Amino acid sequence: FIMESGAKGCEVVVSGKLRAARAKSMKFTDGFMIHSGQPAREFIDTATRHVLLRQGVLGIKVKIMRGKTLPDVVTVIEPKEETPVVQPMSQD
Amino acid sequence: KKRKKKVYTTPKKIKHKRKKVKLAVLKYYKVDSDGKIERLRRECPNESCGAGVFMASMQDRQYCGRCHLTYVFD
Amino acid sequence: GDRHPTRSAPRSNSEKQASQGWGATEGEAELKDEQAAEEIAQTEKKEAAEGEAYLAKLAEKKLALEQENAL
RNA sequence: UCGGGUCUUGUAAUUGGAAUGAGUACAAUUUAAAUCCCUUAACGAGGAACAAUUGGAGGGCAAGUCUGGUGCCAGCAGCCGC
RNA sequence: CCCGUUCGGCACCUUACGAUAAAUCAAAAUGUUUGGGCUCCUGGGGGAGUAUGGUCGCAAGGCUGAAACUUAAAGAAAUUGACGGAAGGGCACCACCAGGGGUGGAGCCUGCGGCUUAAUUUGACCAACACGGGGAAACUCACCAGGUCCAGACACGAUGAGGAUUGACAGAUUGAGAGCUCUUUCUUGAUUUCGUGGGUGGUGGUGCAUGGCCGUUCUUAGUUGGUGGAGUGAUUUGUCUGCUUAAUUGCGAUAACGAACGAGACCUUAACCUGCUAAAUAGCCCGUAUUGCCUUGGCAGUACGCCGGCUUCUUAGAGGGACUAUCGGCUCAAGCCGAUGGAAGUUUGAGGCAAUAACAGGUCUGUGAUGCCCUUAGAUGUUCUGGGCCGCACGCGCGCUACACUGACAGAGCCAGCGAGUACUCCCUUGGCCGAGAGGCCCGGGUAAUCUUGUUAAACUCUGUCGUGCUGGGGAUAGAGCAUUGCAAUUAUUGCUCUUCAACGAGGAAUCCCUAGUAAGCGCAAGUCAUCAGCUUGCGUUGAUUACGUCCCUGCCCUUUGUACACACC
Repeated sequence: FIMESGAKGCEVVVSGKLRAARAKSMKFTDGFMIHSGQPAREFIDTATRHVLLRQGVLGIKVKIMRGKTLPDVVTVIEPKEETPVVQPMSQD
Repeated sequence: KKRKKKVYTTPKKIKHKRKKVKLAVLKYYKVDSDGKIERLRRECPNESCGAGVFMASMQDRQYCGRCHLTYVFD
Repeated sequence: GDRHPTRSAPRSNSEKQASQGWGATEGEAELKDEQAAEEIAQTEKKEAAEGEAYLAKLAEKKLALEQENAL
């Protein structure tokens, strides 16, 4: 649903224990995600919440990347077309 | 660790239970047979009192219920 | 050694019941899960899509109005 | 557009219609004598009746991520298992 | 001896039109499109080549050969991991070479074990032990000997205003003016008390039930889709022989081509700008008044200017500048080294963040994050008095002072940077006065580039005393006295004054950290803090020997290889 709303990438992680002896964790991912530098500090929005259940406590972690441009990317402007002409000419 | 045994040697501590008093306020008057009603125990200095203030006259030492007027009368 | 000789009481570590607790690990169920995800997704989106586009105060103070006989 | 009509289906909503034997019983028939069957006078359906059961609901195998109880106990399960 | 043809043998290399589950096979082919001829053997795994019978043999034994009973898997080939006391390659001063400075030797500060005590609270055994920001006089504090209070919500039934329920003077009583209790009676009056149910709290247990966070693997270079090729399939190639780089960073060879995380880029900070915008809470020039000397006309200082002029130095904003630039020898290339220029040529120096995936790593003593169990009124709730965590025959770890002449002692000369500071509180403190010293009194400035502060720090430099002797090097142990912080200093808080003058001559077997403004020496500020630093986090001063490497030791990762393991050598 995140990417239907137009997101460049997302990642949700859930962990804890609810109906088993030991803890279990899952992680689902799609799209792109950066992790290292200050671009990762600002582009990503994160949040973390607890939830209490009859048997215990579950931890939720959500990250969302919204697509002023990353320093690594480089864009080259298309060359403009021109046509050769005969050497002589005149004007006013 | 572990929780060791405890023996509180003193038997028990029992609070000051109030002895019963069955309307001892009616003793506090002396009515003159369908006339005026003179009073019994006199009053105290009553800078912050003045009504019904009785004085614990027992043995040569007295006090007020609120003012705590310790006076050695002898 | 902290692994092989568990030092707690075995208490209902049933993977079968956990499958119900977490997610069944079968291909057939996932297709139904995807259909349900599609159904839930639309309703949440549409709500966002639709959304996006007798005076007595004086009497409180007035309590000293009532008066009584002098002396 | 809470709109109108044409066909089919169902109604923890109301009624309205005709019919029949399971039983039961005058007669005759059946038969060595009877019984049963096949005909047939007089009776025989509106709910708590004239009231259908045996096995199942994780997979092989068709059909509930119900609700109360128990807590490796009682138990279930041809096999994998709970 | 050479070349060639042919018959019959022991073998081999490439390939699959063919076969098989695959490993592989010129037969293991010509088989679901099934028949050339003939002999022998097996029917899930054990019991079992056992018992009994027969037969051969001097014997050991050979040949033939069952059943009762038990069980849901044993087994073959190949794939991915894990592991190995297997091999080959690479990387690293938590590895070594070349070295510097050290510890382990003594005294002391401080943590751990153990011993002992009424208690000496407790967490942890490279990645625990100067750690829990843990430098505890009470408080902190969870322990011991004692004493108080309920804040035990609400609902139900009863006592009850012909009185539920509260507080108290004095005397006794206890460390205790705790009404804690005991003698007697005044005061307040429906909120309380009794019992039942039901809650609340807890530094109480479980980190082997969890969340969150952190540490380690891991400062290393590693991890994946899409289309295509191989395989019936799990999978595999891409992701590699070689060279290069700090790097799966690149060049290349190639059944692969083009991409995505990580690394790089990114951000903070240190070095350059006589060019821009500047500044009395920063400076210089200039101009007045003025002091001292030479005198000259100057030199060295003081006070003022607020539309006198300026921004080199100090300070912050926008930008520029280094990109390996030019060269000379290697070399396909990527590069490496060396000289010149330049403030800067190791990624210019140093940091921050930091991939897929794990650990029964640590924390319930951070949390009103949290399950279950336990305790609840003689409390494991909270609170007050005293103590202890520091008690000591002895083993171990992080540090401090010294073993002196490259020194000690006495005068004098005299240079920083990072930071911090007072409202309902008591901070940083200048100046004047008293005081041998520690300290004391009286005005005042600063909520701050304005005052403390130029923080005149220490090291260091010049002139002398001492002179090889454990001596004037050394400062452990103790006695006496004087103050400060604090309610309180005994088991001495610390400081000051006089005396007392221990061990220790470069430290065995072992072993650590480190490559340039670095090691090492020396001090300063901040954190905890009323006082206490031998501790940590930062700052500056002086300032070197040795190398520009290798896999010999000790770790780690990649490939080949083996496996009866896959909860994976616990």
